[PDB]
Amino acid sequence: AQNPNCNIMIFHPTKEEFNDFDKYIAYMESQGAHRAGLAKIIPPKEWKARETYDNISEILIATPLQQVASGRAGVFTQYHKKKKAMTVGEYRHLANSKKYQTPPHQNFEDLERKYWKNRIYNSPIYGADISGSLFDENTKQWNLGHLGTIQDLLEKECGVVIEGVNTPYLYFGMWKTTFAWHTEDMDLYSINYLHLGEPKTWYVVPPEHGQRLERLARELFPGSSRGCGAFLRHKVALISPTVLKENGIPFNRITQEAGEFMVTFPYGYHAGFNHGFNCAEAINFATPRWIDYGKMASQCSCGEARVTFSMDAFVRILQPERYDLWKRGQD
Ligand SMILES: O=C(O)CNC(=O)C(=O)O
Ligand SMILES: [Mg+2]
Ligand code: NI
Ligand SMILES: [Zn+2]
Repeated sequence: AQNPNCNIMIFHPTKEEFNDFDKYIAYMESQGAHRAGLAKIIPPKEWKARETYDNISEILIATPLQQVASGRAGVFTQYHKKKKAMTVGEYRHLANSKKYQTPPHQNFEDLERKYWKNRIYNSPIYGADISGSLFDENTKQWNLGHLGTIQDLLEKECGVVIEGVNTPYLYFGMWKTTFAWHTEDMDLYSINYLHLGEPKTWYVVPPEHGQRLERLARELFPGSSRGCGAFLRHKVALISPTVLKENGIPFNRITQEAGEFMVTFPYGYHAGFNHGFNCAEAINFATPRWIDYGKMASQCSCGEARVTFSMDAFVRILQPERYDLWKRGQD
């Protein structure tokens, strides 16, 4: 068995190997990459996403989200308070202000220490989940707006034609902006490209050990657990590495820098934070190996998780017993 300790693997494809996206994902899995739940892909030196980032300031962040924490430093939830619209140039200036900027630090480890010590005492503003793309239309390799669609994968594997579409999302971050512990919708893959700015630190639990994280979360967030049998689908709970280590939960960590891709694998729980002003692009995708994960994915039916139009068909075809209850949650 390849990668039996479930370490995060880092790949350096050549420009020739960067042509065929599906083939390279399958190669990474042949080497055991999926066992970690997360892999890093450094693009060949010849490749670029676009020519420059000099002209992005007029993108609108229609609903910036202020991430307000409750709890203790290592075990907290966050809620998202909606703020007035602002442009990416306005948001960058805000991120760089004395109230929100990255503090002085020695290295990524010192910054990570400061994040876990102090996150709860601040409320950073995240421009998340913005439909759109920063890849140039002429970028032919690993262009997250030109991937094969999940609807087409389902149709190719299972024969059933379904409605829905699959487009990327932009994320504009600042110091301390936070992504809570989660797997993807329908335990899909994700791919995330850090277009510009400061790093993103990731934490991940191997898919084979995901239920250990879930049992800890039920113990740490006991009211939330009574409310919903899949409350991590709400994407609000944080647990620090120190707390994970104290409770014996297997995990790994890695920091993504500008110009690098990350792939999350089916049922790989992940969480993390931004180091300072940045912009990332991410999208879900599927392979043949995902179908069995999609059939087994948990679902929130309490009403909190509320998701895209396209998840309807995935539930209806892969999980017809759950369909009725899940759709009640959506309506
Ligand atoms: O970058 C973020 O805020 C969150 N991204 C992801 O969870 C992802 O790419 O799967
Ligand atoms: Mg612009
Ligand atoms: Ni994710
Ligand atoms: Zn729920």
